[PDB]
Amino acid sequence: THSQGYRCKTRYCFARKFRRHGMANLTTYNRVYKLGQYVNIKVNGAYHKGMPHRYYNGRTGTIFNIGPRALGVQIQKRVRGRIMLKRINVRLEHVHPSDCRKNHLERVAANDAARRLAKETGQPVPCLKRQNALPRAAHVVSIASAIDITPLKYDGV
Amino acid sequence: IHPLPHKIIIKKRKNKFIRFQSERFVRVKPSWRKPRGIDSPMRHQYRGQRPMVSIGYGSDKETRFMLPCGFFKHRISTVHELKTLFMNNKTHAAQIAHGVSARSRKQILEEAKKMGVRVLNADAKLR
Amino acid sequence: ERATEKEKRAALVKDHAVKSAQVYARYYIDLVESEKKARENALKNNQLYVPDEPKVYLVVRIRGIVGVAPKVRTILSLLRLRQINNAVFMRCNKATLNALRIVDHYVTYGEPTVETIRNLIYKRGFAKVNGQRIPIVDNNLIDEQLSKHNILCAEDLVHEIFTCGSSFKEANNFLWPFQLNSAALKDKRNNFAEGGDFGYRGKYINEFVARMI
Amino acid sequence: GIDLKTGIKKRKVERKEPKSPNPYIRLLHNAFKVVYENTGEDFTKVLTKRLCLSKTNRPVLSVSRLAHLMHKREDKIAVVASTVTNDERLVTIPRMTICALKFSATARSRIEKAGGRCMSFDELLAEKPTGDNCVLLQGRRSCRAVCKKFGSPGRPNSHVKPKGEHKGRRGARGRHSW
Amino acid sequence: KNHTSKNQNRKDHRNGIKKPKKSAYTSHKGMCPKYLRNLRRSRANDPRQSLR
Amino acid sequence: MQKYIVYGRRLPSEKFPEPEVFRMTIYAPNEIVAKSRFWYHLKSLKKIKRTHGEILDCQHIEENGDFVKNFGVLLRYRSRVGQHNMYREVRETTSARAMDKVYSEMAGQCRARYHDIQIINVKEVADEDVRREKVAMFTQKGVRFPHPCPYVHVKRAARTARFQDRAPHV
RNA sequence: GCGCGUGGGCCCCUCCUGGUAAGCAGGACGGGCGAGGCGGGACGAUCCGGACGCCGGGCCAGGGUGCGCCGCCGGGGCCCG
Repeated sequence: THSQGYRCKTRYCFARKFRRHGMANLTTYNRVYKLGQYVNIKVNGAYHKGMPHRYYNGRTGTIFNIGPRALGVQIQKRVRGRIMLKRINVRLEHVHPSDCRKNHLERVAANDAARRLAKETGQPVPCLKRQNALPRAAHVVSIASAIDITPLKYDGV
Repeated sequence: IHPLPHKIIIKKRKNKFIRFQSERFVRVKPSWRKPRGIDSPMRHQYRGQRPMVSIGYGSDKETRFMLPCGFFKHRISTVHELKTLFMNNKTHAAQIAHGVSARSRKQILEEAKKMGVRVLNADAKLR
Repeated sequence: ERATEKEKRAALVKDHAVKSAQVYARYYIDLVESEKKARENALKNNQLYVPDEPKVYLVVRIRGIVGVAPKVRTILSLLRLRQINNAVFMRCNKATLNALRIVDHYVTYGEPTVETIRNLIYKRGFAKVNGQRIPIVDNNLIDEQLSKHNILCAEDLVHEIFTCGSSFKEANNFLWPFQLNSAALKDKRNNFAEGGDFGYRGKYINEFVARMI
Repeated sequence: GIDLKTGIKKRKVERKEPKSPNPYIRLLHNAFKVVYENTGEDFTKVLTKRLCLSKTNRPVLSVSRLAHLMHKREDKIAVVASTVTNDERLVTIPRMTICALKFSATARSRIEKAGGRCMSFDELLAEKPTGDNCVLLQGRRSCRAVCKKFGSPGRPNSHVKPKGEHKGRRGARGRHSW
Repeated sequence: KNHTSKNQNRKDHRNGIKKPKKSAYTSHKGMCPKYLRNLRRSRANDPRQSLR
Repeated sequence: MQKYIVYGRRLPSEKFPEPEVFRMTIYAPNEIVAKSRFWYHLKSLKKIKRTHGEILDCQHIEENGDFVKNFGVLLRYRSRVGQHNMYREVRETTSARAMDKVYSEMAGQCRARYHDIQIINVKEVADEDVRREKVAMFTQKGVRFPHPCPYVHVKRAARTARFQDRAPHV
């Protein structure tokens, strides 16, 4: 790596998709953003102002500042033995809202909902904790249709 | 002249720790010195090297500093020191200093006999 | 008054134990009978009775602390396996079982029998009270730290560990990781399936740990 | 071999005993520790560690700061683990009961004239060993000139003054002069 | 050796991988001036107000 | 070595309510090897990995050793050059014992380990059909053969009795 | 907060690059030696196990078990190391 310019090794990263070359859909400029929202950063090749760096591509941050045209987002970049909060200003074309905590927001709502539903009917409270798969129960399986399977012979040569 | 019963006295190593290569050279004295060479076989404690001084070899606290008789040792130079230092202990025994002259060592032995204090070097300068 | 409370409490734990030891013994005997009857019913119907999947594994570290990979070391420290020949009980969930497969080369695991659990809890069991290794010689120490979880006596302890019950985490953490004698180990390099010793030994863990206790 | 180098993160150094040659400070630390052992009152847990602190850790508290701190609580006995000092700027000191390791002569006269009682740690142990009706107050630790210069001056976000006189253009007149 | 990255990730993870500290997330550095002036104007009223 | 008939199926899914139950007879030293060899065959034959499947049962079969029976095993083994197929007949009391004989002869002559040999078929061959000359030799009722190794007895006895007055006659 | 040493590294795995190659010259995740005793691979800074207070008893890894040299026999197959 003799040369290290702002856009080096960006042949594939800052290049548009097979049938996605063109002008940003107007939704990018119509999406409301609020401070503390999680936003994924993915560069758009067509737009060359407010472009973040290739490191920032694939990073998720919170919006510290909302500004007339670019939103300031703060990511955590591991520099050697310390993670540093890198505040960057990125134009709308390269900032996309992140589902990120969307699962947690759904869980908080569902856990509260299944608490009230119980207070009314089905009074025993439901388990609102995730269980990581767990072992299978004993069960019973019919072996009436069981088919014998045998190793097949070699035929390649 | 007989001490408290006490327990078995275990000496972890009977022989003294000798400095590495003290045997080859007279200039190197046998007094233990820690090996600090970049490539010292004794620092690396290879197989067959001489044993290294470590706190693990330390004697039991109960039997540390104890003479083979079973009494610890107190160094006496004058009759006042025997009376003050050996104030009714059954744990420690007396030992007159090398400097104390024969004449004084008779009056140090006599007071000791009256006080029933064991003197380890009783037969010293005796003529 | 404290001695009077201690005498009163000791009797309550002894009473709970004289009852639980008998209640739990029926549960273990019934479990063997229930699987046998379910199997008999299934074979008459041309069906097969699958038994229930194991809910607890006995993991024994069989490799040394030299040259351990960073992920391997981290996972082993969370299993509490910090020295060779150490043994711990772990729950069976995707989170534990995926981590255990990463460290398979360093460990041997299997479903433990109730007698294997009893022998480890009684002969080699030591508590973790105040971050100290306190030997479990009486039902009083277990009562003191596990009465909140209803694990008053040793029979409650060998039952919670075996059934992987609600108070399994508390029960397991109360036990300092077991320190065992050196394993026989036919081959430390290969998996028990390839004929070595590492990885899943299944029911054979009971035999493997037997000598080590 | 046992792997004790994973979730274990070394040991910390906390001064468990006062390095003070003064016999008085050692006499109080041992006393306040004895009270703490028998009754684990947290007021005594702090006082025991406030007597083990260094001079730099134990900053001075003036009778002006103490007046402001005890504005709503005149009845409560201020407990300071350092020197109480006078503030000539405050013309009128309110009556206050203060217990300290030392009171400056100018401060001691002022508190007594106000009608307040200057207590001592031995007096506090005799009357309120557990610390009832007493507030453990502290001076500003980072008021020392040494603390102001800690850091790397000449780094963009440092905001600290350089140690020497320097008196030159490069690096000082803004980010560009570097 | 002109260059080595060996051991560098052992040194980094020996006492490192450290969080960027609090008060860095809620810092007003790089926030729009007009928003910051509005915040100060709003704060200086009734319970939030800290002046005499 | 023990003979285990192992049953297994894919996990039940919304796409297929009851996946097909498969049955294989695997000869292995223990149950854990038998369930591993089951999944090795299932992965290739029916595209079922262990994670995607369950083991319904691993039933161990008991086989009578009262009479020696002619047994015939069709297997496939990998040599360094490449894979090959081989039919071996061994006369043994039980089918597991015959599989042990087959595995030891394969290790001895073809230098092939258990893992690189797949057992396509194990059958009990009739006395009439014995393509291998060795099994055909003992099949006939009258088989008087002089002791193959009567040297072993005297050599074994001489280990305990190192020094003997006379050289032993065989 | 104050400081010290260090800033000639080397080796095994893994993908590497240049070169005909090299116990070659350069990269790299991890580990080792450096700065890890000890048993074993005949020998061997790094390989296989195992990482060290001082000892006594027991277990046993890795490697083996004719004799030097501690410790082996049983069975199946092959059979000019």
